[PDB]
Amino acid sequence: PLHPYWPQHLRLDNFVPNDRPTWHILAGLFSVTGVLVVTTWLLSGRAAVVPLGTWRRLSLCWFAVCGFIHLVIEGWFVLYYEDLLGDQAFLSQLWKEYAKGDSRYILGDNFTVCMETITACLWGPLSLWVVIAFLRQHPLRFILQLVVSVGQIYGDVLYFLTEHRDGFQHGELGHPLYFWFYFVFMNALWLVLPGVLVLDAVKHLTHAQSTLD
Amino acid sequence: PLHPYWPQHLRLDNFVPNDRPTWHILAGLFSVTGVLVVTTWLLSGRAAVVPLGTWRRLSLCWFAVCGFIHLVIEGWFVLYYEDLLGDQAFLSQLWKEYAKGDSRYILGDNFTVCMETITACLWGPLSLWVVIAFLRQHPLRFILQLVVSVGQIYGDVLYFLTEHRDGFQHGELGHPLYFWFYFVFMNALWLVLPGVLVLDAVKHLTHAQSTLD
Ligand SMILES: CN1C(=O)N(c2ccc(C(F)(F)F)cc2)C(=O)C12CCN(CC1CCOCC1)CC2
Ligand SMILES: CN1C(=O)N(c2ccc(C(F)(F)F)cc2)C(=O)C12CCN(CC1CCOCC1)CC2
Repeated sequence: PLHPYWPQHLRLDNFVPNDRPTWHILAGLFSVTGVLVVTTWLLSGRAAVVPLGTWRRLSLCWFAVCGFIHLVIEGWFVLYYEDLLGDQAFLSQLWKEYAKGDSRYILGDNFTVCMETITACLWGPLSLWVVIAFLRQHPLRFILQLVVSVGQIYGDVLYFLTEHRDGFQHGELGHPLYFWFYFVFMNALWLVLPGVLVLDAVKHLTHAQSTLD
Repeated sequence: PLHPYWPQHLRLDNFVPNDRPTWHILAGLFSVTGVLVVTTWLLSGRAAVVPLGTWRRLSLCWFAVCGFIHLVIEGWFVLYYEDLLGDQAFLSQLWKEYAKGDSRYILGDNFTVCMETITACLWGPLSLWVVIAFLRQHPLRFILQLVVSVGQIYGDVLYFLTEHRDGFQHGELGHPLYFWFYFVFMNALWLVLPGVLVLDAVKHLTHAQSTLD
């Protein structure tokens, strides 16, 4: 009615629609991610102590991206979820757009705020320590890769179950953009890749423990 | 009024007070924990491939205790939280007693049910695998100790934050038994010991990675 979010009966007063077009936000976000991924490729080649494999340099790109997303994008929510509706700022309009796939991000849901606080505070800084560790070949490098990836999967599984328990009321089911892209896909990225990185860290640490015997 | 839980205005109909005295439940639980800890001490001494240190055998006692609690006690909640009020089974009277420090366990809270579901399904069976692994000196033994310990702390931190965000409405503040013992202490056990076990697993795995170089 006055707003696009779900369920439709919510009385979300103080809401003001996005001032910018939606493509400035998604074009702008794509650039900063692009700059980061390419420069991570440059920084991996130059500043590494040993020649990293191609899939290893890509792995540092993933951790560099996650570090920025948790620290800056999700950090903004944890600070300003109280006044996110009706705010004219780049990150505020990103969340107003994203929250159409899950209205819990505008309502300041108790679980969502607490989960995001841990993600922004821990897995942001630790994602940067994984990147630094692999360049210098520090012994903690595979242990940190495990601790961050396990921490992300646990938060992501709780995210999907708690919504399923409510019955997906915070977003129209089966919608192409708001459901299958915003809710299913980009949340499932932190469910599948990280699972591949858990299997990798286990393999190298299992061999590390076997050689010590 | 008709019930002892908080906040006092809740209309918790279909509630029937505990049929047994409270001390049968606490005495009964103490015994099974006692039997488990002592037999873990016996099983550690006999069936270990190498002579374990004293603190290592105690560590297997902790994991054996955790495995039983998650699988059997918290498994019961995940199955029967729908009709926990008014039930007469032994474990139902345990939760009716425990839920006086946090009424979310009788209300079937969305976060609590989903957190407990993961606690019972994964962190119970993994706790048993830590115990088996250390007896046989399998290379995964310290990796599982790290994996098991990390998410228990993650679940515990989320448990305490979400209650703080609500303002501790689900239990009277400052009460000696219901607050400081049920809510603060026994939940803080999974906050502090597991943190000591994380530092232990890191210490042995950091050395494992250093020797492989
Ligand atoms: C609001 N978001 C957001 O805009 N992107 C996003 C989308 C596209 C790009 C790209 F391609 F342009 F670069 C970059 C970032 C996200 O990933 C989230 C939504 C999903 N969450 C994942 C959390 C992880 C912890 O568990 C809970 C779920 C993070 C923030
Ligand atoms: C209902 N409970 C319960 O009765 N005991 C309990 C109390 C005394 C004994 C003892 F001493 F007699 F042996 C044994 C067990 C618990 O520990 C919990 C309450 C605390 N939770 C901890 C979870 C962990 C995951 O994060 C969230 C918190 C587990 C169940």
